Amino acid sequence: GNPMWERDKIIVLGHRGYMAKYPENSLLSIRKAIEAGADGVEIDVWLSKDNKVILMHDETIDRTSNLKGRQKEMTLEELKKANIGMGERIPTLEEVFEILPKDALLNIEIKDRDAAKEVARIVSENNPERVMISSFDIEALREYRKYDDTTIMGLLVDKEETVPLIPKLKEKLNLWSVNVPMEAIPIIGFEKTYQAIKWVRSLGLKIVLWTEDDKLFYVDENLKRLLGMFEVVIANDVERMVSYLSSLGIR
Repeated sequence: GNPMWERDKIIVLGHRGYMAKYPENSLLSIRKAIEAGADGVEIDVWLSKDNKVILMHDETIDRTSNLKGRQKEMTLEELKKANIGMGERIPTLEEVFEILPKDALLNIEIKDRDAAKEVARIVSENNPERVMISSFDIEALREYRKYDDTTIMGLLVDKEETVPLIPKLKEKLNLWSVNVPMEAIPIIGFEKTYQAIKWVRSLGLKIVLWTEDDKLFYVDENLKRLLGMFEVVIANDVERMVSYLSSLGIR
């Protein structure tokens, strides 16, 4: 199928670039993740007022920058005035593709359904084989599929109630993976999480594991107990995850 995402080796992506150590969703963090041995990065994107795809996790720039505002209401020049940490500026998606190796993997998380059309266009110009589009919002994925029906797609899940919809959503959206939080383990329990992942995999879907707390990879050997049931891990601390997987003898 897609040899960039279907591999025998576990794929490690930096979360928001490398958010344990460098400013989230910054060019600096992305370069540092690659240097630290990640296969690629995950980034969060929105559409600015003047139709530019920019990286930002929250719906406002308040938390990560020295300015205030909703990026959807701000032009790119307004946005480029912020400092998002260490002197970094808010990047555009085009700027990300300029700094990434041409074979590096990029998981674009669409936070804004309005951005899908421009994401699709930019992706098409920048080697789509190494891109995964993901979102929590079914309607953002649906919109993306109007423009690009071949790029690898993952459904992010944050609700148990989404899980029974997965067979139909796989067909509707041509999903490749389901992108599951490690936080499912404390909330619903390890065995129920395991059995849910098993069931999703039986549909022909691959699995991306993510988390807002990297400790959950390591406590109780959670990630080790899921070996063979995931293809991608999105880690906040790239170095720690690369070193861990190598210590297990598997990457």
